Amino acid sequence: MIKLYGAPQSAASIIQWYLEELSLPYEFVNVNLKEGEHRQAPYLAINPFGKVPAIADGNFHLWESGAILLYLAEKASTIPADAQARALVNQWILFANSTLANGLFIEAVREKEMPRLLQSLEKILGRSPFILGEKFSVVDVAVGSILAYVPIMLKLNFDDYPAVAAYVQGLVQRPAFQASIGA
Amino acid sequence: MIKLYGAPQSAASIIQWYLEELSLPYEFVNVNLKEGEHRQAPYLAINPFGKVPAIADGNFHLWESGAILLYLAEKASTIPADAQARALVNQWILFANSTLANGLFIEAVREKEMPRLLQSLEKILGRSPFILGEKFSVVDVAVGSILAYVPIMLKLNFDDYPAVAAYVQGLVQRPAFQASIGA
Ligand SMILES: N[C@@H](CCC(=O)N[C@@H](CS)C(=O)NCC(=O)O)C(=O)O
Ligand SMILES: N[C@@H](CCC(=O)N[C@@H](CS)C(=O)NCC(=O)O)C(=O)O
Repeated sequence: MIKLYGAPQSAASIIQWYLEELSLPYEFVNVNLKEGEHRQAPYLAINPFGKVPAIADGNFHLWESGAILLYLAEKASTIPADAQARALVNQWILFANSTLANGLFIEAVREKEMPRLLQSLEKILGRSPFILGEKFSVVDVAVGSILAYVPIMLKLNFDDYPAVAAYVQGLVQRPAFQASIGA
Repeated sequence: MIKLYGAPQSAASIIQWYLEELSLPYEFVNVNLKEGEHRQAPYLAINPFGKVPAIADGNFHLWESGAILLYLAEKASTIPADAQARALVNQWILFANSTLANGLFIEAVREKEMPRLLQSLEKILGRSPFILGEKFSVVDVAVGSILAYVPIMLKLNFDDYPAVAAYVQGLVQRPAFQASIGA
């Protein structure tokens, strides 16, 4: 089965949420970051950059939480997808991991970036229940996790963005979220 | 042909570098950031977050430099046709856009992050000419671009990482790099 390498307060929890949404079994392998287990040869053979999360699926190893989400989304796909459909999912995973995370969590750019990012998402989320439309997808796990860590880590809220706040509340109340990030 | 929306000193030159490597024509469209053209309705209809680069491939619109690089690579038939082969390229594009760019360019984490990132890249680049092995790929455009911007922006060099220095020097001399980022 999928082996997921993680640690507390890492993006491994985001992979755990998507694994809960897909109802896929997996092995959780804790990597002791406090004792530098991630900086030693066995873990460096899984991720040469010494970061969690990572997965092993047989002899296949994969790191970067975003690429793990896209990989799990592809393996669980029923209807074959083309380059454009994968590109729109990849666009949002890249966005969650760079533009969105940086704009919310980098103190020097937050005052400028964060209101703009939330204002743009407010328009999207005010027209559809989820990022890609009516149906929840891996994009909501990627963008939603970054947004949910805003109250958790920044002590900030989404009161000025009612549609963003309702979307984040809805994500937080999903049993798959409560069994993973919410635990 | 692809319409590429860019600006000087943006990641549009990275997309242009890859289009030149693929020998693909493109229509470059400048978005005047200094005059706020990226925050106007026509550009917001291409990228609702008002960032460059973005592409239009007929009626298909796509933003995030990383997703554009992955889409162009898929379209050009340079990645094998399976979820594992795509996940490995995705891993490197996400790494370039998040882990690598943050560790090199964010001052509060550079002291701890940069030597570890460069030491791991040095080991990889000491064993093969390019990140995936013998052949140049979109991974070299994504990772190599970030590395080439280290002297260009931070005034740092790779004197202590010989394989990284030689790799960057080789990338900067490629005709497609000179026709785009080097121009
Ligand atoms: N872009 C990466 C970031 C990974 C990352 O920053 N992981 C941290 C935990 S939050 C880590 O393993 N840090 C250990 C270290 O840098 O020594 C991802 O999304 O997977
Ligand atoms: N993660 C994005 C970053 C894009 C980005 O930050 N673009 C800048 C130019 S370097 C921009 O358009 N900034 C305009 C603004 O922030 O208003 C990507 O790689 O596409």
